[PDB]
Amino acid sequence: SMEQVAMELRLTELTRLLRSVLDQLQDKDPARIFAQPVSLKEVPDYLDHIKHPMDFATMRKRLEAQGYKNLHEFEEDFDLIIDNCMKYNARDTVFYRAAVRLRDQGGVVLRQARREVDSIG
Repeated sequence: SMEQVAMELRLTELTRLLRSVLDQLQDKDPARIFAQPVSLKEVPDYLDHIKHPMDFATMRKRLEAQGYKNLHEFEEDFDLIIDNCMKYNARDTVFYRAAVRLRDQGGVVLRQARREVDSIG
């Protein structure tokens, strides 16, 4: 149907806007601490601690399959990256600190993304 196509064009445009959001959030991680999944070879107990691992490559795979239906879903995944790190790593670590800085800086980008998704629909 024509309606299904219109909906697909909306999903495609959301995906376009989320790709730009993702690139902007990832620029706030210049150390690349969050670029890839935590390695289970290098951190064998990780899944005893963290039940839903997340990272920027895994988000990008979902994004390119148009697997984010709305901004809320994409935000949930970004929040996992941050929150997983702040639980596994202690307050005095470069990892924890990197997550705090990502959250703070990412908030700015997310605030305007939300306005743009509501505004453009």
